[PDB]
Amino acid sequence: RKYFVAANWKCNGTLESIKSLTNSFNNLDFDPSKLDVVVFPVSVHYDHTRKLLQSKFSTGIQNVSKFGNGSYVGEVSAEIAKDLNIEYVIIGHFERRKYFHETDEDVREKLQASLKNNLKAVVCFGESLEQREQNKTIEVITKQVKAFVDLIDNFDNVILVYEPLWAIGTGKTATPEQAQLVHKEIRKIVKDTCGEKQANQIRILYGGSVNTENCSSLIQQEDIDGFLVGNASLKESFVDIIKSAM
Amino acid sequence: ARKYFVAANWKCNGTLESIKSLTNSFNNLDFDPSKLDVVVFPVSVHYDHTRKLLQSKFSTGIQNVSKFGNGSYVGEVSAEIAKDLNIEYVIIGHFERRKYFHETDEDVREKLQASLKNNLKAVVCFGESLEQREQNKTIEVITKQVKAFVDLIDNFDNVILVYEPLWAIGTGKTATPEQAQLVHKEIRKIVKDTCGEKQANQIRILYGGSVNTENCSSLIQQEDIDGFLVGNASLKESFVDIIKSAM
Ligand SMILES: [Ca+2]
Ligand code: NA
Ligand code: NA
Repeated sequence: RKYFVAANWKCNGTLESIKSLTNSFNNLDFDPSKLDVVVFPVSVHYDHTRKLLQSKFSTGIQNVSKFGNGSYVGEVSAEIAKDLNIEYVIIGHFERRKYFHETDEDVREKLQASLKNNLKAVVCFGESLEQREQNKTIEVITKQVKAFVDLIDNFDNVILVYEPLWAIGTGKTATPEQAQLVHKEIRKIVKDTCGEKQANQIRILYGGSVNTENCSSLIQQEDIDGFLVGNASLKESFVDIIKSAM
Repeated sequence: ARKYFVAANWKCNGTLESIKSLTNSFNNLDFDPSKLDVVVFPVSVHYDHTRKLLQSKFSTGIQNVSKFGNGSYVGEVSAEIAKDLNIEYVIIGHFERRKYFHETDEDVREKLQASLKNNLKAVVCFGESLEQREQNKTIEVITKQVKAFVDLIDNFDNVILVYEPLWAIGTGKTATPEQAQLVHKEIRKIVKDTCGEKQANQIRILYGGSVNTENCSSLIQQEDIDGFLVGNASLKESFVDIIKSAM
């Protein structure tokens, strides 16, 4: 299996800052047959960003509709994405769950729509501080993974992300050991549900706070296969995070 | 007189090929954009493709905007980002967002505030249900919806209202132009009562119920109907006939 490092730009960017960033990213010589690197711009920046990135980079969108084509103002169907050859989607990011009411039922339906339309999916989950303090880390992640995991067909084409919500905006910091222990448990869930071969094929990314300070200690953990990176991916120095995985 | 305003709301429809074909048909209509506003609202990921293919006489916008600014809001498009892209218009409050995506009056207010702060023009939708109409509560519903945001309007050319007769959308019922006009007049009165007569007389109020080539003339001729936010009919080449009704 390949390392997978993803830039989640969230709701950030200008036309000119993207020109500069993409140029910086293009200057990194890496081997895309070894390493998957994926950039997730804002929807209205996707075309702009794709045209600026060399083919060694994959691209995707940050969210996708559970509905197909039709009378759904504001939504981008998986069918539309397919017609544009958008390669990846993010599903279940904690911000969609938090601010926009996204449920486990929505995650499932979105994954089903995406795979049906040959989109590859980066699917996010993870537990809160209150949950982790009640020793519910495994309970919660098990429940969240089992909402969708039976849909996975090609285990190269769904990528899991662990988001330690307990260490996001709480004042707590996840250690690499603590991230590793969770990732090993995620892998065990996949092994038990889908198989040994499948569990050894699937990528499980760390999607907590990732930056130039901590990327090395995380990426070298046995069951951490890369990152879904937030604000550090809006920087030229994101190339060093890519390097950590090379 | 108010400048008329004809908008294509493509909702979640389109392919690269369908958009080529449709935009080419639209471009075949000669009109003067200094006298008539004609706006297309493609899916976000189709905006660059559409904007490139449409001549400059057509304005363009997006079908939704975030209430948050730039930052850690996965999946959203901020008004700042739209401004940097020169996106001219946003749709806010479309009943499908209110129905399927839980958008509230507070969200509508906050989106409009963000949009105006970022020099976007806003097409803002509201309207009552079949039960509300049957219970003779149209005016009270619409009053509440408009007053959720109307005081934010900072320029009565740059915010455009849309009356969506939800009682005549997916219910089996068909609104008459007389019924639409009666509501439009009451909407304008709401604006007059809250913002002043001059401002009420400036604002475009569009009809956002079922519009097609056959009913458009009878609607747009009504005194307080200043144009349309068009659904399915805007996915057809014959949308140009709807534009011509406003010419
Ligand atoms: Ca290495
Ligand atoms: Na590793
Ligand atoms: Na009129």
